[PDB]
Amino acid sequence: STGSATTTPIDSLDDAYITPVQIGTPAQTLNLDFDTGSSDLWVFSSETTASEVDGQTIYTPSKSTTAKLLSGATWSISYGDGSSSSGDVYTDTVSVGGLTVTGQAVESAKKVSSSFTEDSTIDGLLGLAFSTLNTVSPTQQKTFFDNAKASLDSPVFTADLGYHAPGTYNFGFIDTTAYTGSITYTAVSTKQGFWEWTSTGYAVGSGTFKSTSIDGIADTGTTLLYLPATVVSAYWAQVSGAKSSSSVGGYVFPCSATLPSFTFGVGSARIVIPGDYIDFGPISTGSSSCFGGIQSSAGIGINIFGDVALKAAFVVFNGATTPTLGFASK
Ligand SMILES: Cc1ccccc1CC(N)=O
Ligand code: NA
Repeated sequence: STGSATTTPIDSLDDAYITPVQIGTPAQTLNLDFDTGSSDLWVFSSETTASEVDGQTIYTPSKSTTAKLLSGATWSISYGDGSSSSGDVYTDTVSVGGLTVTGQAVESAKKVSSSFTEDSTIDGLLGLAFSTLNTVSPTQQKTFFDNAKASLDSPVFTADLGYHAPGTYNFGFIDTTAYTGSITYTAVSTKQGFWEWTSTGYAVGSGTFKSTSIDGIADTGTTLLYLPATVVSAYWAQVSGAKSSSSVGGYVFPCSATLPSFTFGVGSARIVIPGDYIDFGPISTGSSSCFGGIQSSAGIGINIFGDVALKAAFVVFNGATTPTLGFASK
């Protein structure tokens, strides 16, 4: 089997991407944030505290003939940005892009933090990291990918995110029309439950490539590129008037600037992030200070190849017995 779904920016900055997901019978379509940095499929629901819902579409398990309470199971998650949700668990039929899983754990939110409530465009998350991170207790549950894997034509999914445009998530096949050149595969460590890999180095603009190992995660649910402070300083040093602002919470630059590209290594291959991808616009409405898309990881504990980086590539998440990542230009 295979599946193929379009993923769409939630706003003009590509702050996140939503993908329609069918849950239940008859189908209830919710727009979920596909997140390769977490492992819970959770949704706004008929159980979510009413004051914490503001425009989301909700899953109502009582309207699904295939929903079953997973008796005694609870979940609770906290994300890198300080956001959180928790609740109880149903099993139900879940379909993405024509690929169906029966008996998928659907984590129904009873509580969500303010950041979720304030985003009407995101009805929940679909985690695509390793199932060892799933938070369901007392019986840990599998991701949609892990449940689909044995049925897929190939045990893979691919992320092809757009710059200010829709893109695609495919399951079970590699669309050879979706990228240019060849795919370079690189080793993955699953020790922390992430798609963790080692970049071979970087370049700023037309500058020389610096060969250096940068260990980080491929995380579709993180907007920006978070790298070591040395790398980030070297990038922003090439932008007149850029500075790190403690008041704003990262590097800002004059909105009059033209940003250089950023290149990262994948083995002997190179992925180029155009400068425009690194512009996240005014820090507040009407400001002439703009927020940068490359930020320091120093206060995180891990480097994160988030959407800024991933949207510059066709990315293969190879879930074979020994997982690997693949990157191609596009
Ligand atoms: C949308 C999302 C994804 C991962 C973590 C947290 C969020 C909420 C946010 N807007 O900061
Ligand atoms: Na921000």
